[PDB]
Amino acid sequence: KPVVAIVGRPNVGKSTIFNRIAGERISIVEDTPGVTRDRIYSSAEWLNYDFNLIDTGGIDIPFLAQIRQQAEIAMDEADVIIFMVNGREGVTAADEEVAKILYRTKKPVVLAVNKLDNTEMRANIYDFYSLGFGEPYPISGTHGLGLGDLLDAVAEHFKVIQFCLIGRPNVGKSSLVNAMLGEERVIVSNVAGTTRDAVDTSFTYNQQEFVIVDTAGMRKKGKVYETTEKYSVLRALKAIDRSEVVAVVLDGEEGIIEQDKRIAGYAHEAGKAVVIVVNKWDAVDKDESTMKEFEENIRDHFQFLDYAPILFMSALTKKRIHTLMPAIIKASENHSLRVQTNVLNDVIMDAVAMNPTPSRLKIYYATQVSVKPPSFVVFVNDPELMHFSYERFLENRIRDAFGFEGTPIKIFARARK
Amino acid sequence: SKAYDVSEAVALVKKTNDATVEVAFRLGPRKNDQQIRGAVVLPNGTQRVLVFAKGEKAKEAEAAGADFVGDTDYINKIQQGWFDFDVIVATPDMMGEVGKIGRVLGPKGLMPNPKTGTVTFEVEKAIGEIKAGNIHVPIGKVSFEDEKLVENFTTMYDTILKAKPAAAKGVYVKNVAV
RNA sequence: UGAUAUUGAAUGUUGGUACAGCUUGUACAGGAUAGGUAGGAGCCUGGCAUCGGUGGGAUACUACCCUGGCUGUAUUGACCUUCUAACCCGCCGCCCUUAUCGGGCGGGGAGACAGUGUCAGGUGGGCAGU
Ligand SMILES: Nc1nc2c(ncn2[C@@H]2O[C@H](COP(=O)(O)OP(=O)(O)NP(=O)(O)O)[C@@H](O)[C@H]2O)c(=O)[nH]1
Ligand SMILES: Nc1nc2c(ncn2[C@@H]2O[C@H](COP(=O)(O)OP(=O)(O)NP(=O)(O)O)[C@@H](O)[C@H]2O)c(=O)[nH]1
Repeated sequence: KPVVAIVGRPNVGKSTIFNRIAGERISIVEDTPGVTRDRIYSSAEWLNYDFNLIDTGGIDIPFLAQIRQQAEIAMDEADVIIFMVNGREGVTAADEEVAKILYRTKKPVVLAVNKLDNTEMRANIYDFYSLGFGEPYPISGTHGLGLGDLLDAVAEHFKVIQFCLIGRPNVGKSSLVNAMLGEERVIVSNVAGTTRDAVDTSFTYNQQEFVIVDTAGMRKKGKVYETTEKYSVLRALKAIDRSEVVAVVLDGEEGIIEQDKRIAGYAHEAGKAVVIVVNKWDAVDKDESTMKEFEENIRDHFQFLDYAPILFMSALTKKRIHTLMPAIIKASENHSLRVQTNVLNDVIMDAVAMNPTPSRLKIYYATQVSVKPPSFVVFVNDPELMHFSYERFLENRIRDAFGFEGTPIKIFARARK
Repeated sequence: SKAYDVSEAVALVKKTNDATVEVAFRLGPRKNDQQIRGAVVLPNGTQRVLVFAKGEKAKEAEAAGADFVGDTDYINKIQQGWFDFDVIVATPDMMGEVGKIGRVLGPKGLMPNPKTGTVTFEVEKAIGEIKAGNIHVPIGKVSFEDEKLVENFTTMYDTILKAKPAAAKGVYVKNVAV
């Protein structure tokens, strides 16, 4: 499929153009550093029903070398490299520095000029012929002007389950993902906050395709009073809604932090399969009964989720990394499973017989409604008599009658009707 | 090792020869926003200026001293040929057309652009006055006298400084190479 | 855990910054794969030189700032290893004085550390308001 990439110095509204191409994916803010740290992928079409889009960060002379490397890598796969530049400020030395790479790149290049929001000063498309490229074009993300001609200029050169990953910042999420697909795809830095939004990639494993997304970490709500840079957290929360398997990552060197329990709450309340994951065993000791020290401690603190399997692996030394997916596939089935109506009812009155302590609440019927998560409805004389202690009791019996491992369960109650 | 004076270097670039005395000046991109690139008429001062005048503006262009104006479009004569001569100026109406239709001014340094005072409605006043962050400026000849290049470098430096770029902070002066 | 002040000297290591003086920047082509950025007015002191050249860049020589390095100059920083003079003694002797308070004068021990005043995370139902 065709590949198209956008490059240039920062603050030229590259991500703005990328978004109005389709939807709203990349975060759009106005500041010199607030650029997309790495490359992203998407799909597009204009009368060809087939195109792909790639967005990167700004290029200049903190960390900028990794962004430059990503921009260079994106220049490889792209068929045409839309090269967007400001119009109001004319040209710049950094523009020539950017143009040097394109000069050394033997691929077709289309030049575009942004910040042309009205007709009159649209006539400012001049002096860009010195760059050595073809005819420039006008575009404005605020009003979507000149889009058809630009897309025609691009066209003239025309030739599965999703699982997420969350956690508190600086626990190795980015290192874990790029040490798992085998290819440098996302950035890794010592300072917290390296990632700035969701990164999506697709891949096939054991003749099965998969989708993996990173979420740049999550910190406490109270102390997140940043300069709208926490606007990315909304993007991270969005990925959970589109994901169906959630991987929570905890550091092994550090103990269980209170914020980790809160983060795991969001996944549980979303009715999504969870697999608790811990990283960085290279720091703390690996020995006998050190397995159970954190294995037991997690159970004591993380009571609300017990179905989640516990996996240990360190991304730095790549120990037991290949064991992550075996957990994932098993969790995939249990989140979408139905049990027979006959069998499910037969188990219900066995539980209530040995515990005849429900006037007295009456159980009459039981069945399943949804596949994911497995919702069940029980017809009773009155749902007011239902007690949260007894409601939890029903869940344990169901979770013990069958496997139902690594997935939450919800029980609904209906009146006599 | 020694930085000479202005009154000594004009008499000494007589001796650095009929050659042309030119000035380099290192400016102080970061500052591209307030960059320093430009042209000004000169005091102590052969070109061939060809104009792209449109409408009535050709009628005052043929009497000021220009060599060839045109038949309102000779970019087709520019295509496959066109030994360009000295200087290309234009007017703010056909510039957009000449820019797109003309595809031979980028790496040749004659593309009309109204940032330089060369694309305007005053074509009669424009013919008569033309005849990494660095600026080059020809101020004159070897055969000029000692009092000519002093006013020439004074006018060009006052033009540079008159234009004290925004973000004036930090040193503005780095080097003068006569 | 971090800064900052209380807060010192010596040598050893030791970077950064600034000002200097020398070097590098690999273009099909092109005078050795010996830079962009303003170019075009010289040999014969062993050699051979001098236009110009598919070249976007040759200089029959006039003539600026960069980029990475190498040498000096100053600034400071980071440190180690010491010392001593603040700062600290719920250690000894003497005097206030008859006094397990306190304060002076001597020894000893620690010594730029700890302790103290203003700025980040976690901690932890530590304690409150709901
Ligand atoms: N007036 C105006 N402003 C625009 C237009 N397009 C973008 N902007 C402004 O430019 C700002 C920066 O754009 P953005 O897409 O965030 O660029 P970026 O995140 O730095 N990505 P990149 O560095 O690759 O260019 C936006 O916040 C917006 O205010 C436009 O057509 N008109
Ligand atoms: N000891 C150890 N260190 C690790 C491991 N994985 C990463 N690190 C280091 O710890 C830091 C974590 O980097 P990163 O993967 O970006 O963690 P993150 O910030 O939580 N992810 P993101 O960048 O997406 O926000 C980096 O400095 C990395 O070198 C690991 O398995 N063990």
